[PDB]
Amino acid sequence: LKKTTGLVGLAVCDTPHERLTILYTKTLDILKHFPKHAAYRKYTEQITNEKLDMVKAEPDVKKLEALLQGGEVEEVILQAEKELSLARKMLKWKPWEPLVEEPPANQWKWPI
Amino acid sequence: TYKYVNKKEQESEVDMKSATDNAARILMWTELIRGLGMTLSYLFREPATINYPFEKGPLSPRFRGEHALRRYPSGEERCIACKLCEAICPAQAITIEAEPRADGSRRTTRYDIDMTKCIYCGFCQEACPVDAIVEGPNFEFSTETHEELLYNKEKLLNNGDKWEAEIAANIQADYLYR
Amino acid sequence: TSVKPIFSRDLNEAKRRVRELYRAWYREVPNTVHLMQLDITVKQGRDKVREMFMKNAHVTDPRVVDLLVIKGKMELQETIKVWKQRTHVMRFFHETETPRPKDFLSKFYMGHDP
Amino acid sequence: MNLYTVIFINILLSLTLILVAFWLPQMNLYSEKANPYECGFDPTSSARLPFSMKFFLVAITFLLFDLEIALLLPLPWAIQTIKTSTMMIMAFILVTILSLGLAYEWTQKGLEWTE
Amino acid sequence: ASATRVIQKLRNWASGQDLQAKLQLRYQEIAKRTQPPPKLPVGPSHKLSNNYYCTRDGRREVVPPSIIMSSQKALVEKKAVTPAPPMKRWELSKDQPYL
Amino acid sequence: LTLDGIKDRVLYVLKLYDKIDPEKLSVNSHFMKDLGLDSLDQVEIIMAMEDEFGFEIPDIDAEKLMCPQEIVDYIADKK
Amino acid sequence: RPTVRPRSDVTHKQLSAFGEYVAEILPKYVQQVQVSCLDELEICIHPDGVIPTLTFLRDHTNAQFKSLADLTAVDVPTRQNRFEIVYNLLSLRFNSRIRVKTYADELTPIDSIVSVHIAANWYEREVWDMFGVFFFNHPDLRRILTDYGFEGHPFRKDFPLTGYVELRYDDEVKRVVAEPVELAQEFRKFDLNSPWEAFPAYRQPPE
Ligand code: SF4
Ligand code: SF4
Repeated sequence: LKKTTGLVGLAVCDTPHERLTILYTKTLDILKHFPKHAAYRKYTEQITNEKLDMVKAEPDVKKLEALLQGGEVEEVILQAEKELSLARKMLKWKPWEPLVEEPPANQWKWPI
Repeated sequence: TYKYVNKKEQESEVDMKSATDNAARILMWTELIRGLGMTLSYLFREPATINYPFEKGPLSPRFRGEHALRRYPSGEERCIACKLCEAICPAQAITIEAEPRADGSRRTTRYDIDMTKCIYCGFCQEACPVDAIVEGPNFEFSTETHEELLYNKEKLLNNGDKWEAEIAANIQADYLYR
Repeated sequence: TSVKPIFSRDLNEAKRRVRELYRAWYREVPNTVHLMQLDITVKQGRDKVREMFMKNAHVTDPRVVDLLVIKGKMELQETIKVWKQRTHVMRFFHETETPRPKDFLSKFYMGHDP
Repeated sequence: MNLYTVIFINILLSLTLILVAFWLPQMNLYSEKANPYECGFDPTSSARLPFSMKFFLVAITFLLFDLEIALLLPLPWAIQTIKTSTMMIMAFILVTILSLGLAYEWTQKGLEWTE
Repeated sequence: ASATRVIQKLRNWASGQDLQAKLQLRYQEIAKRTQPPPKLPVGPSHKLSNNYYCTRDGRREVVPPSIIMSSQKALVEKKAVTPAPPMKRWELSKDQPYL
Repeated sequence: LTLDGIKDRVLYVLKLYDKIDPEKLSVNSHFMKDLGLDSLDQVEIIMAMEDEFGFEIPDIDAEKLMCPQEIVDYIADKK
Repeated sequence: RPTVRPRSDVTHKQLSAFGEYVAEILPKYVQQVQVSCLDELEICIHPDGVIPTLTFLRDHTNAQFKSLADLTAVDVPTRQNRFEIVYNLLSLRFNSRIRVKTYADELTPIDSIVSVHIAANWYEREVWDMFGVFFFNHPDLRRILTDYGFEGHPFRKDFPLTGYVELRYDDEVKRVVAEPVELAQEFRKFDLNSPWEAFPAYRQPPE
């Protein structure tokens, strides 16, 4: 029903509920491979679960956008797939590990 | 708030009269004729050009022009060799070598201002505590050599003696703001 | 002791990169002299390239050798293009300035400089 | 003879003007002055390399349309003919097939500057 | 301003807009170049009393930045947070939406 | 594999190097030991061989190449 | 007090909470998190985690900092790693700004973030040109602001203000030639430091 997104290069992307649904479920499924103590896993599961809950709760596009507060629903879709890409990259990395190296003692001392 | 500059609200559909209007706009070059009329009106307006060397452009008493060293009404030089104008000079364009005079007064022996280095910012004249250095209204002082723009104390005092009838009036008109 | 390399584990592959860069400069000198209308000959330019490599040829740190190779590649790239001009490529020769003599008598005759 | 004299007078006038332009002022020629311009830098290329124009099909079509022009130009004497019906039909057919060729090229994107 | 009526009519018709009302040459409506002298006000902290500098010394209110976590000083269920609440969408202008 | 042609063209390059060989070369003469050269002169010789034979010698085998004899046998087993 | 700024403890608390959030999400790289009294959040990380930290901040759902405002370097030539590389990032979704710091020396390069933000191309070219900090995997890393044959990195603290060479036209060679610098004025340094301390809050403990 929406004619344009208003942002150049952002397609109209009809049936956004199914697309958001599959993106959020893929994000959850790839978050299941993270360690249980991973703070990224815990927080991203919280974010994805609450956004999936509100996308299942609200069937109207305008009211769903008002609830999500992430701009247009196409912006929300783009952010969801970028979060999925970040989840893959953070599975390839292992940021939950301890600090790789302490800095020197005067590295972050200002003023000198 | 915000507004759109090129987005249109709905459409005006297709109509024979609107189609004929658009066709006449395309074929008869109506916006081109309109631009022709606009520049024709500008042709029949009065130009804003002033006759330059006889009618000068308007200015203000705050105007920063050519530097000058002023004097008291007794004729004594105002400068007291305190060097804070060259301390504040952002281009380091001033050199203020100084020594006690024959009567023991604190005066300058070398006061050089490099006008090719100066950025004409007025920080010296707003820093001077005795209103000695000023930036008077002279701007038509272009020279044919680089050396003539390397002023010394004699040149600056000559400019102060030349332009005092105007500099004093400008400072009178301006000093309550500063 | 226990530093992080940037390209080369040790001096051997650093010297390999140096040789590759020197080959590239040696090949590019005739094209530079032909394209930019240089007064010099091909022999003079190749001798200048050898002189620059020799004046950098006393360092035994692999990271420093790699950084010198990188900067030489950048200089070679802007010489491959005509980003550098005749003035830029003739700045290597110092044709105008007189060199300061290396003897104590001359450095005593002029200036208070060591 | 008259037109010949006027042509030669104009040619001699242009030659006189450029000879005055070349022998009047003072010359000071050196290499950096007479180098090619290139916006204040040395040119990378020799300005004689291939240029690769993008409207080559339009140029060939211009050749064909110029010869169609040459065909169409004797019309002011053609309309003085005694038949005028075959003349009118022939002119209509010629203009129509020229327009059909232009329309076919436009449809096949010939005049679209393929990069 | 010194133009005939016929030329003014021609200019207005050719421009499509009234030009004598907003002509771009300044004649007399500008301020006089000689102005009466001003009397600029003094700001606050000219009070001669209850005006100690230590009570309005904003330059020395600056503190070093507070360390949240440190790899040296600290040597180290809850909800996910954001750097700020998400920005509310702009409203379309009412005087001229021009949409 | 035209061994004599490879050998005397390599010797032609070495003679027309204009830095070395005042009747001092041999087929088994070392560059660093006998000719008194270094790595930059050696890679100049290698580039001269490339410019004369029309094929590229990489750096991995040029650095183990030491004498005109290994030049001629390397060119032979390459061709 | 009409001469002192307001404080906004609410946004100070918000930035502190988000600093805790990022520091616990990325403990492998985050070395320090601080919030200034000007309400600016700085996260000082190990140089190995520049790519993961910048990717997390580019596209995390709660941390959309998709716009890179600034990428600069600060030469502090008294620490062991003398260059502090600073990224200023902007969040249009949450209307916030974050600052990410890492360190380098003259022989320790940092991975470029051109794959994350494309403005980092020219910004890292400027950092390399002005400080000599090399960047790994940078497409066409080269000088951007210095002269073509320029030697040295002029924004370093040990580089002179006037440089080492100057240009003049020479009529014998008909060129613009470079000479060792000789000033006719000799820029006068001013010792504008009061011998009395101005801010007791920053008084360092004695050695
Ligand atoms: S106007 Fe500014 S730059 Fe010029 S002499 Fe005064 S202080 Fe220096
Ligand atoms: S001109 Fe004024 S500020 Fe400068 S040294 Fe003299 S008294 Fe001081």
